[PDB]
Amino acid sequence: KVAGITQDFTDGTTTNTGRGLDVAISQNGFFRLVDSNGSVFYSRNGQFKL
Amino acid sequence: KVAGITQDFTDGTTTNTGRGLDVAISQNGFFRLVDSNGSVFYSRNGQFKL
Amino acid sequence: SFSQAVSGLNAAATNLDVIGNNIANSATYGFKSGTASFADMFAGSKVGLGV
Amino acid sequence: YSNEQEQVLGQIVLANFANNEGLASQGDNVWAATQASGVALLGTAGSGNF
Amino acid sequence: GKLTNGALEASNVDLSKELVNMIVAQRNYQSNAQTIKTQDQILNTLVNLR
Amino acid sequence: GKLTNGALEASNVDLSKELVNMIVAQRNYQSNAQTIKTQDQILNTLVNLR
Repeated sequence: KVAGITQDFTDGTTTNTGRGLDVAISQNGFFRLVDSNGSVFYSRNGQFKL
Repeated sequence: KVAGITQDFTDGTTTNTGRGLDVAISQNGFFRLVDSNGSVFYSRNGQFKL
Repeated sequence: SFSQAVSGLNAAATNLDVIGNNIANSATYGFKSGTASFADMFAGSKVGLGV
Repeated sequence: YSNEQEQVLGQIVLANFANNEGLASQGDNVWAATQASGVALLGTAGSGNF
Repeated sequence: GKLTNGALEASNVDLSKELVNMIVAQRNYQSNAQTIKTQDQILNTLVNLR
Repeated sequence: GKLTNGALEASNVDLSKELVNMIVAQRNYQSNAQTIKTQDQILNTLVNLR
């Protein structure tokens, strides 16, 4: 049986891009997000915009 | 999946070309242009011409 | 990478030509001396992109 | 439009079902809403279970 | 922002960083070639057996 | 101004100070020449490393 596909949640490398809205975590945390439906999601891609 | 090809809007060097009509922005701003259709376009090249 | 210096090269070339323009205009009457005044660029990067 | 104004001409409707597994696929890429699935609940995307 | 009279906006492309991203993108492409090669290798190894 | 009739005004440039400035600017210029030499040297080691 395939017991489960578990991601490796270690810290990835922090490539310093000079973009202002490219904040990123290097610890346990997670970005909270919603979408237009109001469902709550969670991510670590910190590439941001308006 | 390719979410998007993001432009990086860090300004380059303001290389002093000795010409006169070559005004260039080094901040958030963007030049406004039109063509013969009257369609609006926006740019950052400063090389200008009568 | 190039940016940093090629503006440094252009700044130092204008500095040398201002000094040569001072030395060439030594003892011409009513001349006023010249000194180039420079400035450094920065951007949204914290690194400095030249002169 | 050539005056630089857009207008909307439609919003593509989407349809969920009671069960999707009881749909009658006809002789093309389409399915038919039947007795086995009931009426399709209608609505735009980005909203609810769509 | 403010805009300067004679100077012109050079581009923001660092040549070194885009070369060293190009090497990594090349090896990413060749490893995607390796996974399509191992997937059609497993496809013909179960096609060829009866 | 304080205007005089017969006497004429010489240039205000002090020549030995400008010789010292030309020495400083010459070694500054060749130091920037050495930084373009080192940075296309690292660009061609990025080229011919492959």
